[PDB]
Amino acid sequence: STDLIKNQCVNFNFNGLTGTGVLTPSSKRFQPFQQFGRDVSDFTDSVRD
Amino acid sequence: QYGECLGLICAQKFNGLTVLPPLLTDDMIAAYTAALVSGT
Amino acid sequence: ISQIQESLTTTSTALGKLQDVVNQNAQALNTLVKQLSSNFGAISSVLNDI
Amino acid sequence: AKTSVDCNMYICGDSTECANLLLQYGSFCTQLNRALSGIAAEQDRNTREV
Amino acid sequence: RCTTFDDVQAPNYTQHTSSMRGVYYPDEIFRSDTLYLTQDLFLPFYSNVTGFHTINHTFDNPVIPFKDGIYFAATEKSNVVRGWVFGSTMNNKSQSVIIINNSTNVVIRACNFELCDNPFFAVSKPMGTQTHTMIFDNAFNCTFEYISDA
Amino acid sequence: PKTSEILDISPCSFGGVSVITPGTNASSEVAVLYQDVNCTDVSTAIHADQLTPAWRIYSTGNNVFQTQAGCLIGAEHVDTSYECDIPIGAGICASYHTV
Ligand SMILES: *[C@@H]1O[C@H](CO[C@@H]2O[C@@H](C)[C@@H](O)[C@@H](O)[C@@H]2O)[C@@H](O[C@@H]2O[C@H](CO)[C@@H](O)[C@H](O)[C@H]2NC(C)=O)[C@H](O)[C@H]1NC(C)=O
Ligand SMILES: *[C@@H]1O[C@H](CO)[C@@H](O[C@@H]2O[C@H](CO)[C@@H](O)[C@H](O)[C@H]2NC(C)=O)[C@H](O)[C@H]1NC(C)=O
Ligand SMILES: *[C@@H]1O[C@H](CO)[C@@H](O[C@@H]2O[C@H](CO)[C@@H](O)[C@H](O)[C@H]2NC(C)=O)[C@H](O)[C@H]1NC(C)=O
Ligand SMILES: *[C@@H]1O[C@H](CO)[C@@H](O)[C@H](O)[C@H]1NC(C)=O
Ligand SMILES: *[C@@H]1O[C@H](CO)[C@@H](O)[C@H](O)[C@H]1NC(C)=O
Repeated sequence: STDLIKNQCVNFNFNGLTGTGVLTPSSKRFQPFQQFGRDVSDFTDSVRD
Repeated sequence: QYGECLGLICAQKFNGLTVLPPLLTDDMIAAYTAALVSGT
Repeated sequence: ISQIQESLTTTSTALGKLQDVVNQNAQALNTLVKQLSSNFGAISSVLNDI
Repeated sequence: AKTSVDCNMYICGDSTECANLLLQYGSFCTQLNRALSGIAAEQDRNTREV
Repeated sequence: RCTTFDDVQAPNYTQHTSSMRGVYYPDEIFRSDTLYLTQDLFLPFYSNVTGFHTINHTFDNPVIPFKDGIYFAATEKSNVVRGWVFGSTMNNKSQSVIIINNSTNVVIRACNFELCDNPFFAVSKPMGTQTHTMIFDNAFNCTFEYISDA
Repeated sequence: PKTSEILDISPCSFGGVSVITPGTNASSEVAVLYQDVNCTDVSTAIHADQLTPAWRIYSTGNNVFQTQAGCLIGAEHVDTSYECDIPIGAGICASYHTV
């Protein structure tokens, strides 16, 4: 593993999910049985570290 | 050819094509035209 | 001018034309977005998954 | 003319095996029906306007 | 040895509208501020339900068919219902499972049970203590067991 | 083959269904239009659950009416004329109004 690199365009591989983006802190409130969030068009929108 | 019923025996063919009727019937249209000629 | 002002204050339907323009454009974009979830016979709709 | 069409009889007709394949394309003919119904309503408006 | 309650009345099944109850989370994935359309097994609104009741001599323990899935709801003042039993033949011929809210520890098992015809927990009025658990005479070919925390 | 009779073939009835409603806030009343069908076939197919889609709860009351575009279920005919609110077809018009 590595440390996080917030606020910069980076490759990310959180847990078998791959892409590129800008990581930032969030104000989501996940339930203890939810690990991912999705938008319309089935794009991943947020993740639990 | 296509399904339609004019009268009202309605028949339908396997191609699934259909023709809808107009709202204003021909005697209502002819009453508008006779009202225009009358008033004018 | 007073009566037209009260009418505009209470009516909703009078601007249906402009409203239809906005709704037509928005609906069109919504459809183009929704088409991404289709499968077209692929094993999955998710590109990065494949 | 103000004609109308039914998607499933024309493309797939009686069979169910074909309908389970046409399902993979989603909403397409339904927006088609939405369009052809708009043309039908327009014809009535044209005659009432004239 | 099983104890059979004599003089028990036959039940009087009662009908009630279920209204809108029974919705549950379809999937784990998070979503927000959106309307989602999905197909799954659900309890249709305003469907009718078969009510049951234990009062005085009356005592109803009737085998109910499962129809590949059931809703369930109970109204209890002092833990009257302790759980369920799922099986197909319940006569030394098919695997059965027991779920019970045993006061000391929740127990889930999936083994041949040969469950007693009238399984029950025995209690004493003034002490408020449990004395017997006449649920199953024996158990063989047992392949599954679980115990929750104390 | 057995008797050398000559027999025609023709399809089982099909068409579109569409729903007429006043505003949801005003009321929850609906009327259903079955397009280009004689009511005898749809009534004889609603009964004994031969139609599809199959509602869980509905009923064809005594209110059945026949039009050239098809027949309406759940609307009451009236022997009076007014200005159109919702056009149906062939001269038939609908509205939501006092009994
Ligand atoms: C409730 O169950 C507990 C625990 O389940 C027991 O062990 C299971 C493997 C199975 O054999 C069940 O049928 C048993 O009832 C019972 O407490 C156990 O008691 C025994 C001695 O009889 C002891 O050796 C175990 O350690 C206990 N298990 C614990 C403490 O978790 C208990 O008697 C049952 N009834 C009541 C009223 O509590
Ligand atoms: C598993 O389910 C099947 C079917 O649901 C059960 O088979 C039925 O058994 C009864 C026993 O009398 C027959 O009368 C039925 O005809 C069978 N088929 C159906 C569709 O009901 C089978 O019993 C179940 N498994 C066990 C172990 O009981
Ligand atoms: C489950 O199996 C046991 C053992 O096969 C059954 O116990 C038998 O019961 C009969 C009459 O009830 C006795 O004649 C046998 O001697 C018993 N067998 C043994 C080994 O003691 C038991 O009855 C079965 N369960 C049910 C519900 O019938
Ligand atoms: C609801 O009542 C219907 C009859 O209208 C019956 O067929 C059905 O079994 C009932 N549902 C139950 C008992 O769950
Ligand atoms: C357990 O099952 C085996 C076969 O699966 C059987 O031979 C044996 O008799 C069973 N144990 C008993 C009945 O105690």
